[PDB]
Amino acid sequence: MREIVHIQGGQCGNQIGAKFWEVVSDEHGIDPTGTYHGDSDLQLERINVYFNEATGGRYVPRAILMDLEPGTMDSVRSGPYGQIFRPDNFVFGQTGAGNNWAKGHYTEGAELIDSVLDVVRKEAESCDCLQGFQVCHSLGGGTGSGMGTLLISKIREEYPDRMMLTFSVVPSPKVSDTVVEPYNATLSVHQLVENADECMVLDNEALYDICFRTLKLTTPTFGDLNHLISAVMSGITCCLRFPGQLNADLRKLAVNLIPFPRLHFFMVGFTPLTSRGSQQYRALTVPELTQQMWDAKNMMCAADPRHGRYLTASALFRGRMSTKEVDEQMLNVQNKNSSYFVEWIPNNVKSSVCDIPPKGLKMSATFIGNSTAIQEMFKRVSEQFTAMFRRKAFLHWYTGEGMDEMEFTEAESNMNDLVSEYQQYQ
Amino acid sequence: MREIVHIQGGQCGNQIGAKFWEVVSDEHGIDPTGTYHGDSDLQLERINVYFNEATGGRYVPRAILMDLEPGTMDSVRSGPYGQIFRPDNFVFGQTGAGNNWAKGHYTEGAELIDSVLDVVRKEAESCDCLQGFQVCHSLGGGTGSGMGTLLISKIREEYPDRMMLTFSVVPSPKVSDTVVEPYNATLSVHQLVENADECMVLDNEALYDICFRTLKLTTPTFGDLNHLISAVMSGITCCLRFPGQLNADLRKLAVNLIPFPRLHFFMVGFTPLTSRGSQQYRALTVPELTQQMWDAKNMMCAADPRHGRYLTASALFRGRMSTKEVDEQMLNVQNKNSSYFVEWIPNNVKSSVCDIPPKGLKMSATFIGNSTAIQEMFKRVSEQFTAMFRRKAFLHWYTGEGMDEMEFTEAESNMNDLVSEYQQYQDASAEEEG
Amino acid sequence: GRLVAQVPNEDPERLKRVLDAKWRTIGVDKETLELQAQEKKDREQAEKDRDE
Amino acid sequence: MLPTDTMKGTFAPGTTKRKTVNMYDTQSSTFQPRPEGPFEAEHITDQPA
Amino acid sequence: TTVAGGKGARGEITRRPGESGNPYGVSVFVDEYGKWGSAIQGMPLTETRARMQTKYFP
Amino acid sequence: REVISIHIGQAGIQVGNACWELYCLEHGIQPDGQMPSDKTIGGGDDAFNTFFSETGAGKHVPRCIFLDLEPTVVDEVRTGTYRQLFHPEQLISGKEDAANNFARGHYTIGKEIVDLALDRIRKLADNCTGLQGFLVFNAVGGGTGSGLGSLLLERLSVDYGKKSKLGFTVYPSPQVSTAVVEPYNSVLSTHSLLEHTDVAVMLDNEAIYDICRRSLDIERPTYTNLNRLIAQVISSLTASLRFDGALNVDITEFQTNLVPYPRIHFMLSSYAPIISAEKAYHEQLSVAEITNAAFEPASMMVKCDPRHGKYMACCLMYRGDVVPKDVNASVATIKTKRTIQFVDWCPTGFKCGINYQPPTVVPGGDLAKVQRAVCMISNSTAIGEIFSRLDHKFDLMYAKRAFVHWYVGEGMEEGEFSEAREDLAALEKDFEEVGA
Amino acid sequence: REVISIHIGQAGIQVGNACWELYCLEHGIQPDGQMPDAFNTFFSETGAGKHVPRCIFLDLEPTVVDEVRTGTYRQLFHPEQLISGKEDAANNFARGHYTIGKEIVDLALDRIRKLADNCTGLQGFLVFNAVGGGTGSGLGSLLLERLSVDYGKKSKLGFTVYPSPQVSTAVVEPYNSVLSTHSLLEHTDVAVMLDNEAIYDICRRSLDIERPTYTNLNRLIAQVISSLTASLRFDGALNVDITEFQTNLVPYPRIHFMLSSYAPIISAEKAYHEQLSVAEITNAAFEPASMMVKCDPRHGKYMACCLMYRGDVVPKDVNASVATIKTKRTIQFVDWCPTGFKCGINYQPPTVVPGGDLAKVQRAVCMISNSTAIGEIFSRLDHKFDLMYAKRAFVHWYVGEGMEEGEFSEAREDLAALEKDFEEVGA
Ligand SMILES: Nc1nc2c(ncn2[C@@H]2O[C@H](COP(=O)(O)OP(=O)(O)OP(=O)(O)O)[C@@H](O)[C@H]2O)c(=O)[nH]1
Ligand SMILES: Nc1nc2c(ncn2[C@@H]2O[C@H](COP(=O)(O)OP(=O)(O)OP(=O)(O)O)[C@@H](O)[C@H]2O)c(=O)[nH]1
Ligand SMILES: Nc1nc2c(ncn2[C@@H]2O[C@H](COP(=O)(O)OP(=O)(O)O)[C@@H](O)[C@H]2O)c(=O)[nH]1
Ligand SMILES: Nc1nc2c(ncn2[C@@H]2O[C@H](COP(=O)(O)OP(=O)(O)O)[C@@H](O)[C@H]2O)c(=O)[nH]1
Ligand SMILES: [Mg+2]
Ligand SMILES: [Mg+2]
Repeated sequence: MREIVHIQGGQCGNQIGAKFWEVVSDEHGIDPTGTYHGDSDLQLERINVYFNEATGGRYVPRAILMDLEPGTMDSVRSGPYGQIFRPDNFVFGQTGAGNNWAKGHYTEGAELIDSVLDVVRKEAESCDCLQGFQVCHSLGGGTGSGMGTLLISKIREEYPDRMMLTFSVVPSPKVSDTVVEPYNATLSVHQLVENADECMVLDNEALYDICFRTLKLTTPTFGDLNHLISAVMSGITCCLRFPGQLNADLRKLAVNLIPFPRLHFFMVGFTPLTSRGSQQYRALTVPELTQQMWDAKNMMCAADPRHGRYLTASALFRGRMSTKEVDEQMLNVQNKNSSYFVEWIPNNVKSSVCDIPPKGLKMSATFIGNSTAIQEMFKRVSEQFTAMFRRKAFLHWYTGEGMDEMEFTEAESNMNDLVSEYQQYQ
Repeated sequence: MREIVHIQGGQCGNQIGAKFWEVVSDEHGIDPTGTYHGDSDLQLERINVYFNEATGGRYVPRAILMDLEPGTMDSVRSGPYGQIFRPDNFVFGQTGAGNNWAKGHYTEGAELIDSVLDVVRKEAESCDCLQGFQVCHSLGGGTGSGMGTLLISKIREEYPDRMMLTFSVVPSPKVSDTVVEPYNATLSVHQLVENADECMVLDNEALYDICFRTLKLTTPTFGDLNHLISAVMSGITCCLRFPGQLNADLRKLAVNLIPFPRLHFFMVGFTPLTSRGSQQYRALTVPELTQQMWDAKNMMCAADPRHGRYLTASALFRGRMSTKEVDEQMLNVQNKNSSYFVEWIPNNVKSSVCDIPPKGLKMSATFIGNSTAIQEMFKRVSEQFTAMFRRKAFLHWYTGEGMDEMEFTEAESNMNDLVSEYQQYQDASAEEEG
Repeated sequence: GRLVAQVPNEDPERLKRVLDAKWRTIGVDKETLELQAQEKKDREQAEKDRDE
Repeated sequence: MLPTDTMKGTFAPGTTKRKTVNMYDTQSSTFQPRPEGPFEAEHITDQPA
Repeated sequence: TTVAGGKGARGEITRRPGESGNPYGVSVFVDEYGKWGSAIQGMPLTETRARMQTKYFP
Repeated sequence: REVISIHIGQAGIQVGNACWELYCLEHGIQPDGQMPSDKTIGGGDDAFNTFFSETGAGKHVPRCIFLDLEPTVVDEVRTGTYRQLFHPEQLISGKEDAANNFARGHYTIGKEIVDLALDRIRKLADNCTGLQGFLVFNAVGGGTGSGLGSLLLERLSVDYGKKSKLGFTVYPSPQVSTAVVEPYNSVLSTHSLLEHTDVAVMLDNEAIYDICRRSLDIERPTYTNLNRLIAQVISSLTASLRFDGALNVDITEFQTNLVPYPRIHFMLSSYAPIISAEKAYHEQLSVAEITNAAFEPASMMVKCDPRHGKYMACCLMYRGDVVPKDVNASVATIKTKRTIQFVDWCPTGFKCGINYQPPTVVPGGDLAKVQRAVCMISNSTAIGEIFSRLDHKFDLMYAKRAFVHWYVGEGMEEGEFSEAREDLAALEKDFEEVGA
Repeated sequence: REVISIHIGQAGIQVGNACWELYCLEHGIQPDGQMPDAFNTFFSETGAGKHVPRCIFLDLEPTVVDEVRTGTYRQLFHPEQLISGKEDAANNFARGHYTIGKEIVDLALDRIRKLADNCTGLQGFLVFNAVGGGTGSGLGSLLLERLSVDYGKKSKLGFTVYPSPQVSTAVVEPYNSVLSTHSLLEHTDVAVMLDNEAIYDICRRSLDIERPTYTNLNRLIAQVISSLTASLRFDGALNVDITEFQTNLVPYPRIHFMLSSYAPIISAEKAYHEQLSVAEITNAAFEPASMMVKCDPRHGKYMACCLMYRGDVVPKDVNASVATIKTKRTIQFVDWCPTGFKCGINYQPPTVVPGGDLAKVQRAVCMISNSTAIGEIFSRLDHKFDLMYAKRAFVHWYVGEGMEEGEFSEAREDLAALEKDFEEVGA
């Protein structure tokens, strides 16, 4: 029916998409060989959104894998649920970008985006009615940031009216992997603010903190963080795939979170998240979920909402529940700490209910909140960008690819304007 | 009833004919030794188009083979299904053209084409209602291009109203086998634009690309390419040999595809073509057939239709289908990509349905595109011609046998006017008249 | 072939050796190589024996 | 599933010299069907059996 | 389960008929040949050299 | 993915001899060329594609060339254990050596040997399909490594240009040395090394001697141990290309994340844990202490003090039982420590790489089997200190024009000495200016 | 599809000794003349259980001819094949062209007619001679003239051997070279150049033979001729006849001088470690270090290129290698020829001989090109000829044999016109 097309860019995008497709395939009850083996008829009626029926109960995901290195695709096909992807969907470069925005945005993206565009056009016209697009990538790498943003540009110019989600992981100062993080991040944000419909902000520092305090794990590898991101991604799209007492699609959530078109940056959280040792010592009740959902330490971004104002918010619930408690809890949390919510928008909270919970659970929720504290991270990145660029450090690795110094100045000016307007609306 | 004769010229033509006769013999249920051993009665009703009943269910192919060196004829005989061909249909000489258009057109062809005419005329009068002639050959070689074109001219002079197909492979720069390819190709095209009823342009570039990308075969030898060409020809002929919900003879396709007599150069493709390790992942529906049919990478010429406009189009369908789905797919593809179809002809697409699929499949498709982007190949050959012909390169091999520079100038001029006419018809103003 | 045709178009040995792409890329006859090596060694042995 | 498994057909020798010798020559090799040959299994003595 | 990222340890896509690590065997399709570490999985190399022209592949 | 290594000079030949033995042992290839008959094909194989190509039947030839002007070491290689491993035409050997003379090997002798090496390299690269980049091993103190090495760098830059060229040279030690005329060789090689080598890493013998005497408690070490350590470093920096990891770093990332300026490419190197077979059992090896061990001047492979300089960039190699959580913790603790200061320009001054395969061991070596290891490659301004120290004593002996008649006789003039002098002075000034 | 080969001089018949040994070993013919239809182009089914080579060995001096007569292949050759005179030309073009050449020319031409009479599908002739000597230069010239006037347009391939520039075995050889090339220009259909120092370098470098004799050179020449005529003999995926070479390798009737190259030339031991495939041996067939004439194609432009492939070879990889070569810029093609490649593939792998130096190779390439380094070869020979002719040295011998100084001059300006032609064409 309403169709969602998955797009992955870079190493992080590929791994996140692999885990996401694992958990989604688990939810709809298809085995790692690609055949349906579910029990309820509800799992079979809304699989068209993420799967295409091939033959004899064979369902392949509606995803594109795209980057500039063989090893990521080899690892994707090596792991479990690696034999469910169609080989034609592995659009594939050969030379590599390697933590260079210019390389992945002007040189390497130029001759690769044509094949990605052809594949995504084929796959979009394969189904009848698209609902929107979905992108997972990084703002720090080369083939994820530059190539991803160029793909965003091309696909927005090709399919203007369709929706679009972007799950982008932003580098954090505490956890810094590469040296050129600000140079990539600033330009990627410059493209994203003017092209993306709405953005979900992710970072590994918050996920590590979550796996430290809540899950209580000794070695939280990338598997756990990818699991959390995949759970969030599944939670956002639950209403389309299953019936509910009050449904909410991508556009219905967007209209209730974006009063101004340039404010489409959301901070995300998932609930419940409890360690297995403390799993039996707790009850499963709506207040017990909404107390953790609104907690600042449960969020997956390095931007504290208590330093800003909750401009808007949204909550998506899963499981057979009572709407009375949902509304009462939202009203109570809105009224209690009234200083953290904006004044000129009454009833800042949007709520939706689905009656199908994720496997192994009876009660779950997902939080997408548009706060004006999200510009703290933008300032924290822009200050590093200004510190490094001020006397042309690492510049020769960008000017030599055809870029000019104006791309840096314009990106800084637009990022400063974005943070200025975000602070203004506070 | 309706009758089609097969003519093979040169080594490439002989191998393509061998593969085509293998696949047709398999389709009609005759064994390699020539006798019928099939199952259904549908395999007997329409074998007269390709076979003559000799004795006790013996059906001899209605083909005439051509070459100038014994190796090709011996390879044809020694291969499987080599005991079906009549030895008298091997009209043949033993000197060899040697990659020379002039040798196969004036010195060697002049004495052997009379025997060819005897054989082909005895064949053409051996039937009741000849539907048309069918010729497959090359344009780079000498005994297939020159002698083949001379046979085309003679047949068109004798039988003017009969149909004529030409499956001709053209040289391409990325894979150039010999050196005198432009000299042969330019004059061969000069002959075809005036003699052939319609042409289907082939080249090994698109065949190799299809095998590498779509089939994903490790070692795409000439067997795979000849199989692809043979499947194309079989899907072209399928309407005559089997009943369907909508019939379309060769004349029907020609009249539904050719708006002007000199615009008879078509680009062709086949569907479906998938790897054995990848056939599990894909859906098997009519939209999957149509979507791969219209794809540029599935085409069998090194010319992207995206660089031009579709004048007319035709699609050949085999297997039991619903006409609704076919018609709606054609309407969708015609309406969405509105800029790739010429404007002064609405409803550029012709469709037909047959009830019998090729072996190993339940449904398939064959596409014919009369595009104005085909003149890319003609320009790409003419540039090499005019670069080589600038200082009379390799010319003594042609002028030393009877030819003059005027033949080369006329061939170049004709090719240039053909490409200019195609270009003008591409950008012709949509809504006016003079 | 263009002039002669001895081996047929589907010789099992030819088809087997061409279908194994590794053989087309690389192929040797190690025993014969060792025989040639020993023949060379014997020839310098005989040369120095004539000198002796 | 090698394609050679389904390969059917009868093969013929390629180019060769002219025969220049008839089958009536004693030096000309000929196919003799008789004697009957190595029958398999018992009670296969006579043809309709 | 943790999934190794980045490049290295050539897998089911990079492997081709002609390279410096792939074994012998008759293969008609690249993708069928592209999985020998999953199909064979434990035969000694001397056996692969012995079974020179044989399928023994998916 | 392929990488071909060229080793130029007698020191380069010994370093390659250690490196290729370590590579053959790491991929299970026997010294005779073919892998053992008992080997079973399975997952994890084919990893040797980037170092060995498969020829004929059961033979792997290294993607390398040894080239030298004197044939003694090449003949020792041709007669040693690895007789059947290397192709005979790969080991290029001259007829006479340069004899500690940049001029001789750069203008007189190198002219007739550079063509053959390039001809072999062209076909070696043609055999490759996914060539990442070149890497060169040389000693600038000697003649062949410095003299014609500059010529090979010149012509490799002319032929390819954009392909990466990693220059892991061996500078003479400040106080200890083996020759006399090595300042001229070092200066004249450095002059051509600036604009050709994309990334350069300094290798000094005295530092490795101190590492062996102090940590590996070998009080009588020879060049074999130094070469083994260099080979271990090279394997630790190429394993990301070779084997799968949780987060791996390619050869192309070094230039992007460690070179802030085109003329500033001089990387200090460190390795940890450098532990013997007896200390390893007693002390528990964890990422915190091994990361802290790649920071003192006593564990560096060039005689320099980064405490006197500013860390412009840093790169971190991890092999073995390493999870990203604890390496992130270790780099955070390093960033919060004030005994070392980062330059103002690079607040995110770290780049980490994690690989699964632990480092291998070699019989006859000194290091034991370790669960984890760290290879350190960072950049600072102490290179501007070592270059100035070499400056002072090059000028000191050039003032009275000693040994200059040799270079004049070979065919040089005094102009090239002066231009190399000015280039080194300009590089000095750039080094002090970038640190401001 | 028969071809008869004529061998003129000592060098010609030594090359024939190598070639016919290779042919007999390749088709399984024992030296006595019995096998224990591919042989038809070299041998004839004679009587019953007997084969006779289609060749005439002609020399003016008995020593080598009756050494061949006395050798192992006594019965293989018909006694009337091995033509022999009584006295030698003694490195004298005039003597072997006017004095002794006339006497033996008639007998050879009658034998050629008898071989041609049996030949029903005669493709053409192919010659062997060395222009340095007298018999191979003097008598060869007259033989080619009368053979051309007897037939006219029949293909006569020339596998000649010009004197090498720096190293040579005579003093009067420039005169013979000039007076022979004056007729080789206008009477040979295709000429294939073969220098001696180039083969010496090939043997020293590739086959690592420090002391090569003429036998190795003749064996390599025989390998080249076999790889060239295997398309006539054995069937391949894409074969080419003799007319193919003239049609696709001779842009102008006055330009037929082909450089020869072959790959792989390898020893048994070095075959162990080199990854022997199709692309890299094609690469090795274009470097000047593996050419059979010491000339540098880098100084010139390729008008055309021909490629003969033998063994386990498919069109796919040869097409890929041709594309790779065309993308390279180390060697450049001439502007008027945009498709200067012609490929040919044969199924039959090359054969090996006992006592030979080449290893058992499963894929080989034989290259025949056309560039303008032959232009500098001709001028290099011309300068040395003009140095000698300035003082009228050794001219009295030729004048005594019956010719005059006008031939020397007319040949000098013929060479000058050829130099001008080659200079103009390359522009
Ligand atoms: N680290 C290290 N350096 C070495 C080794 N062997 C030689 N060297 C260095 O090489 C320098 C001298 O050059 P050599 O290696 O002897 O030979 P070369 O580089 O070809 O120079 P020439 O002898 O003049 O031809 C010495 O100053 C050493 O520092 C070694 O095994 N390890
Ligand atoms: N490549 C090659 N060239 C040879 C061989 N033998 C002789 N030559 C060349 O032939 C030239 C001299 O002519 P010869 O072949 O010796 O004998 P000829 O041509 O009959 O001349 P005469 O001595 O007068 O009989 C020498 O300069 C050699 O270069 C050979 O075996 N191989
Ligand atoms: N959560 C998560 N983060 C990842 C993963 N892989 C990489 N990253 C982060 O992405 C950053 C590096 O991005 P990179 O791989 O260079 O992007 P690319 O060059 O476009 O492929 C690092 O800071 C990592 O923390 C993953 O699987 N999960
Ligand atoms: N598709 C296909 N092309 C072929 C075949 N055989 C030869 N060719 C092509 O035809 C060209 C040579 O034509 P040629 O055989 O000389 O034509 P002829 O002289 O008339 O026999 C080459 O470029 C080949 O690529 C074949 O069996 N199939
Ligand atoms: Mg030395
Ligand atoms: Mg002689």
